[PDB]
Amino acid sequence: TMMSGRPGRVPLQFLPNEARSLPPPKLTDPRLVYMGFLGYCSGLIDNAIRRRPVVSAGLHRQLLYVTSFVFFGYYLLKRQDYMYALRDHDMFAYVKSHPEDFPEKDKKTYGEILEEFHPVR
Amino acid sequence: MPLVYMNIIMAFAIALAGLLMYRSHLMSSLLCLEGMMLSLFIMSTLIILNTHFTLANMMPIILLVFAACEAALGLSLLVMVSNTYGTDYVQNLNLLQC
Amino acid sequence: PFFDVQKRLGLDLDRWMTIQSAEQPHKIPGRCHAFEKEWIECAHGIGGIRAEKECKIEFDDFVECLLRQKTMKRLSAIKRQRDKLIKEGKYTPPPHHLGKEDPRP
Amino acid sequence: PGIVELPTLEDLKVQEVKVSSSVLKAAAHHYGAQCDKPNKEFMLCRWEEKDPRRCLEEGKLVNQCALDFFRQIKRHCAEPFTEYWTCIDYSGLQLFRHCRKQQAKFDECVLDKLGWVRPDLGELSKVTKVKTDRPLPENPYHSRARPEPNPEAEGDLKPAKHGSRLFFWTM
Amino acid sequence: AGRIASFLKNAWAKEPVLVASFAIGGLAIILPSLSPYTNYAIRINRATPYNYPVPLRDDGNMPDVPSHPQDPQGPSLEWLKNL
Amino acid sequence: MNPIIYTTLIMTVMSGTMLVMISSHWLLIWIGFEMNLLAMIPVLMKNFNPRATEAATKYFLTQATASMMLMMAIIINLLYSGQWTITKMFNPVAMTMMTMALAMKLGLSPFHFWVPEVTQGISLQAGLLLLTWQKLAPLSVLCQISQSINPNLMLTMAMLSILIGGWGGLNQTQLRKIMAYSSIAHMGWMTAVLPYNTTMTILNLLIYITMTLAMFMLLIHSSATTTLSLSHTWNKMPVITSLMMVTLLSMGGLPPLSGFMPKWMIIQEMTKNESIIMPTLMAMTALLNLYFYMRLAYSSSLTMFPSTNNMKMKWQFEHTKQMKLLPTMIVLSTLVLPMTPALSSLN
Amino acid sequence: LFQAEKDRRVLQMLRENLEEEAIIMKDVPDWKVGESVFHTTRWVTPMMGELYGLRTNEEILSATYGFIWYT
Amino acid sequence: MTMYIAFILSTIFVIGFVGFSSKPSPIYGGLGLIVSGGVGCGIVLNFGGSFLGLMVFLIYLGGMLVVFGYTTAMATEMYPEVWVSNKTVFGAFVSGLMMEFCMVYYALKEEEVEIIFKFNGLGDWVIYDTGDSGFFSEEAMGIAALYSYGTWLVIVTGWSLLIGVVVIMEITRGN
Amino acid sequence: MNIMLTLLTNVTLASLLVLIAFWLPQLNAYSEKTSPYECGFDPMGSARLPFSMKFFLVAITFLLFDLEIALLLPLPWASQTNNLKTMLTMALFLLILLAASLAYEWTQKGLEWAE
Ligand SMILES: CCCCCCCCCCCCCCCCCC(=O)OC[C@H](COP(=O)([O-])OCC(O)COP(=O)([O-])OC[C@@H](COC(=O)CCCCCCCCCCCCCCCCC)OC(=O)CCCCCCCCCCCCCCCCC)OC(=O)CCCCCCCCCCCCCCCCC
Ligand SMILES: CCCCCCCCCCCCCCCCC[C@@H](O)O[C@H](CO[C@H](O)CCCCCCCCCCCCCCC)COP(=O)(O)OCC[N+](C)(C)C
Ligand SMILES: CCCCCCCCCCCCCCCCC[C@@H](O)O[C@H](CO[C@H](O)CCCCCCCCCCCCCCC)COP(=O)(O)OCC[N+](C)(C)C
Ligand SMILES: CCCCCCCCCCCCCCCCC[C@@H](O)O[C@H](CO[C@H](O)CCCCCCCCCCCCCCC)COP(=O)(O)OCC[N+](C)(C)C
Ligand SMILES: CCCCCCCC/C=C\CCCCCCCC(=O)O[C@H](COC(=O)CCCCCCC/C=C/CCCCCCCC)COP(=O)(O)OCCN
Repeated sequence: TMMSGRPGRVPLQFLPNEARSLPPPKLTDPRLVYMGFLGYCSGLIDNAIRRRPVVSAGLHRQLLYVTSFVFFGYYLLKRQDYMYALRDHDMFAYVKSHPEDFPEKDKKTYGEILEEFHPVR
Repeated sequence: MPLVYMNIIMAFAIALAGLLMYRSHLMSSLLCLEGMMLSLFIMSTLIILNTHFTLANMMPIILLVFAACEAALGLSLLVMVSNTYGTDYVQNLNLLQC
Repeated sequence: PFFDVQKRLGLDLDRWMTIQSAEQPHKIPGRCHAFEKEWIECAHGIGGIRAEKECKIEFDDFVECLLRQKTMKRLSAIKRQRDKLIKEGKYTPPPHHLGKEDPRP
Repeated sequence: PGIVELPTLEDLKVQEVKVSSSVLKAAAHHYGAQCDKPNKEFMLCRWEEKDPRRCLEEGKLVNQCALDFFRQIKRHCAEPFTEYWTCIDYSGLQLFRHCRKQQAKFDECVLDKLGWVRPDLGELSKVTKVKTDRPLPENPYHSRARPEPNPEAEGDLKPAKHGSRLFFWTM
Repeated sequence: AGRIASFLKNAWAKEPVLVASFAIGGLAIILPSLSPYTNYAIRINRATPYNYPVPLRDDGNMPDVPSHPQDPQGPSLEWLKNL
Repeated sequence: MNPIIYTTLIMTVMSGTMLVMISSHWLLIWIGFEMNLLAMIPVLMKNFNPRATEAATKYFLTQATASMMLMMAIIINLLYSGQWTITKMFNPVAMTMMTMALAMKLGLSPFHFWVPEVTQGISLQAGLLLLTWQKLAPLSVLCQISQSINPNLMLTMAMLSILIGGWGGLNQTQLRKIMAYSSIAHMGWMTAVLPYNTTMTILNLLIYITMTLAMFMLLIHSSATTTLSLSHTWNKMPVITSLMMVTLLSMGGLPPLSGFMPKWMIIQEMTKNESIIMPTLMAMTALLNLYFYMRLAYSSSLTMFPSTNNMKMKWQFEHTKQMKLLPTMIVLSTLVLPMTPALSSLN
Repeated sequence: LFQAEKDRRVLQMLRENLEEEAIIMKDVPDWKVGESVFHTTRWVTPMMGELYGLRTNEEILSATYGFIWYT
Repeated sequence: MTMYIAFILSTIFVIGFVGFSSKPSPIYGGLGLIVSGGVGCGIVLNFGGSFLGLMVFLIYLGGMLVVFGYTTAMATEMYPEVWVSNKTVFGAFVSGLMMEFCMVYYALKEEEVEIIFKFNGLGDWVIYDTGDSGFFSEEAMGIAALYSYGTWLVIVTGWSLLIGVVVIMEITRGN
Repeated sequence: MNIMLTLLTNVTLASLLVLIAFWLPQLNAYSEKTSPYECGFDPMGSARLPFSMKFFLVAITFLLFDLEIALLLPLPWASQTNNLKTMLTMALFLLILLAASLAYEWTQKGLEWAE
């Protein structure tokens, strides 16, 4: 709908070249840590379903789970940030290019505005 | 719009209603489906012939091909239903009621 | 939903057949080729929402070429008035409208 | 919306080339060899204007040149040409193949009397240049002014203020 | 390469129709790529004038476009007359 | 069935869906639908019995009628505008025909009748395929033409689907019919937000597919097709039943589970418009789905039903073939709500 | 030559139709004689209903099904 | 209004559709659909689509032969029904006939909208093209372009046909 | 026009032949003469009872093979295209798949009648 068609957009890129001008998410980002937690939970559920010692059965496969989730999460976060940056860029440009639709109103002080008073009793 | 277009569209609507209404034999419903293909083919051909679009002259051929695919599918299903029950009556297809 | 693999790869799997103004064999033109190209050009690059209101004239001409409702109504009106006037009997069409003309090559 | 302007009947009057299709097919090769310039001017007008009303004089020139060509044929030898187009007229497909002798006689006459050489295979189908003083039409499609496009996406990308801004999230 | 001979012997003894069909189909598949006459067929198809050749406007910078059909410029079909 | 033929048929189904998704031509989308149906019919009949034949026949008849209507809508659109490209759908009558055709392909009410019968009549693998993969193509086409979609008709069908799924699910003891009715209700939730934001439609689609894959894979792990056969699972696989109960809660839509996120986003998107009454009715109706999910959870995990003596022999044997991604689907189906803002990578 | 002759013949038939409908429809109060149904002012190929509309049914059938029925 | 041939053919088309739409036995439904296929072939002949009309006639003739075989094998009864042997079949037949006549009358008499938008009639000859061009036929060139332009269509169609053969094998396997 | 006249003439001639055949001779029909023909005796069942079809699988394949004819009949015109190499590749592809479908049904005993 709203973002589906935009000028100069490569169809299946998933990460345009203009996204590299944004700060990458830190490796200690809390969302990445949550993705790693999801990987750990997947590994534990894998151990429990297959009737293996849940905490200690397979360490290599649990590590693979955690790193796979973190790896996908990093690029997911990059794309998320890029799309939000595009949204803000477009909104600001549209506000700037249409001044008559977003006019700066007169600043009034609370000493001048008359608000009706509703007593509590 | 011409009047032949009315006639073709009425033919399509009649075939659709005939398919929707079920009497007994499954075969008659497949006949209605094939009639709907026939009407769609005629309508497409007339529109394609009237405005000289040259490259769409092939799409009625593809339409007939996939019509035949539907017809074969329906015939295979009718064979299996008749083998199960001995008749192609839609009244027998009620096991999934419960 | 729509994965534009063709646009990514530059493939042209089915775009050759979408419009009447696109490279027919032996350069055979559509009946409404000029109207369609005018509508597409005017329509191009402005987006769907803008296009309906802005290019409405070109699309209206294209639809008139495709279905010919207005021309048929005008011809029917002229024919009906002519029939009424000949029933009244004050028109007497010329010989060249009764097959009594002099044809030309 | 608007009035269609049509030529008057006196503007559509010319001397007609009233020979049948067999006569025309018998003459066709030499006619294309000789009458090429007016025909090419007319056809350039035709595909450049896209309007029959803007190329009437060129068509009248086509008729005039064809009439002079047939007048020359009638003046110098009409008997071999009559035999040739009688052949062509007999067959239902008007095949050239069915008498090459009468065509040979016609070619010999037009070569040793008028100095005409029959075009070879692949010559009448060539795309040729034609030199005309007629100005190139500025806008034959009568197009309007195209609407102005959406301006552009200009500027450098900066991170979203306060991130996503969805409910309670801080990034 | 030794057992395939016996396989073909058995096929020719029992299913000559299938052997003929496969040989003919394989020849039809492979021969057109090894023929020098398919290019001639393409060029014959390309030289058939179905449509009217619309003339070009003379701008003075076309040394290879004929001004008349009998001019030496343009494509030649002498290869076709001798073919 | 031969494994090679089965793989070929599954890839033909998937290729038909992909052809529907990657095509800009109406005829090619129709061909994709037809190829999908042609390869899909035998898969429902992989295990042969009269019920599978019935399900295949009913599915074939419904999808063939839908294909009829879709081709007729395409032809009418061509007649009123010589366009073959999937776009705004210049004619409204053709648009109504197309909307009903795609809704009947999806199973939206009042065309919902075929879904419970077909799901019950086939195996759990074919049911998984039918209720997950077969929804992508019609929803993709609906997304592509949502600008010209009529709000009155689409929203009516969506509300009808939610109501009917909730009501029909209450009466069901078989698990496949419960899954079919929940599928109908989720379809209604997906198509309600379609005229407003297709990103929310895609998000609900992905969440529903994850939950449905988890639930079918759990029902295949514990070979249960009825309520009482699933009541036995706690005596052999307690962990499976606990995971199933958490997945059911997620399906119900209670926070902080993954299932809550799609409805939460759809309600927000609808209230960005005026649209206040309809989301309220949608939530109050999804309460019914939560109710019969809780009935299943009571029968399967929160109470212990009587068992049989022969279960002692099953106690000695392991599950032979383990389906991959079951652990991943469970985790994504429960613990993903904190990652909600990542939906911005969907538009 | 055939192109030139066809252009002249079509234009003459259109002019005859123009004069005839100018005579016929002049009684109608608000009828614009010769009005086009298109917004554009470029030439539009006729429809055979605009050429043979006022002529006899024999000519109409010879123009419509003449080549199709000639076998 | 010139010999009404296209009108008559389209009316017979609708009549045949009503005939087989009634479901008054497969043998007679096949006859009705055969008649409809023939008259539709004629309808598209009258517009210049000779190849398409002939080919659809041929295809439907083959299909109806297969359907006749299948009707004698698996869709038959002691007393097959004809259009006058049953009240429901006759009622549907006459209802379809009167509906067709009613829409024809309300279309020829008045230009009033039925479903999509009101039409004109005036004879379908009016909307022709005056097209004077070509030593070939447009339809045949368009159909022949299936091999030069329509590579993708050929690929998908051939795959569908091979898959359909496999599918009928698997469905009728049995067991 | 002429094909319509030809069809009308042929149908009318056949109909007049039937009319002559039915109204010229002396008819004497009684219940025994018009009874169904078995060789000497009365039939046990009806001719409207189901008649089993042992080649039902070949009949369905005939529908799919018949539509492969609609795809190949425009081949005489397709040979006149400029780019013959892509046409010949597509025409041979359309026949190899037709040959492979025939081979598949043959090897899986699809061409054998039900016993
Ligand atoms: C918000 C904050 C965080 C919260 C997040 C959410 C919760 C946490 C994540 C959840 C997923 C993680 C684990 C899932 C798989 C585990 C399955 C399991 O059974 O576990 C058995 C396993 C014990 O089994 P075992 O030792 O192999 O041998 C005994 C047999 O296996 C015994 O086998 P058995 O066959 O006898 O078991 C039978 C039993 C088995 O049934 C179960 O165990 C239930 C399985 C849990 C379902 C999980 C579904 C997905 C998660 C969704 C959570 C929802 C949260 C939202 C709130 C709603 C609550 C539902 O079933 C029953 O008896 C029927 C009871 C019916 C009760 C119904 C309620 C069940 C659902 C409740 C789920 C709530 C969350 C539970 C989390 C922990 C549960 C283990 O438990 C564990 O040992 C794992 C616990 C966690 C390990 C972490 C330790 C790491 C190191 C510690 C140090 C930390 C950092 C150090 C650094 C510091 C520096 C010094
Ligand atoms: C429970 C969550 C379910 C998640 C479902 C599976 C999770 C893994 C997804 C698999 C990742 C690979 C998919 C694509 C990677 C490369 C292909 C690339 O080209 O995709 C592009 C972009 O990638 C995908 O479009 C986005 C995939 C991102 C999926 C994750 C979002 C999940 C929703 C929020 C829930 C939080 C999940 C947290 C992680 C578990 C397509 O761009 P575009 O051609 O223009 O889109 C056309 C269709 N549109 C415009 C209508 C959208
Ligand atoms: C092959 C293609 C070209 C053919 C060209 C010639 C066409 C020939 C016409 C076809 C009929 C020829 C049949 C030869 C004998 C005629 C049989 C029948 O038509 O005549 C009588 C039909 O008449 C009625 O039965 C009774 C007559 C009462 C009705 C009056 C006739 C209607 C017209 C009104 C009166 C005008 C009389 C003629 C003056 C103009 C007999 O009827 P019926 O007895 O059952 O059957 C017995 C026939 N037998 C005796 C020969 C065995
Ligand atoms: C990139 C990754 C693909 C992975 C997916 C594979 C699945 C699909 C199979 C292969 C993709 C098919 C793409 C072909 C699209 C056709 C268009 C393109 O290829 O050009 C054509 C090239 O023609 C070639 O013949 C392409 C076909 C060759 C492949 C043979 C078919 C085998 C495909 C495998 C699937 C078929 C199922 C059965 C297996 C045998 C035509 O070129 P040309 O004629 O210059 O231009 C025509 C336009 N004109 C008129 C202006 C001149
Ligand atoms: C590369 C070319 C591809 C296109 C060309 C082919 C076009 C048409 C040919 C294929 C059509 C379908 C093929 C049918 C396959 C039949 C398989 C089969 O099962 O047949 C066997 C019979 O045949 C066999 O035994 C298997 C294959 C036998 C030979 C088939 C061809 C082998 C290769 C021959 C040529 C090799 C390459 C060319 C070199 C030729 C040497 C000069 C079974 O016989 P039944 O009739 O069922 O038994 C009833 C009697 N009791």
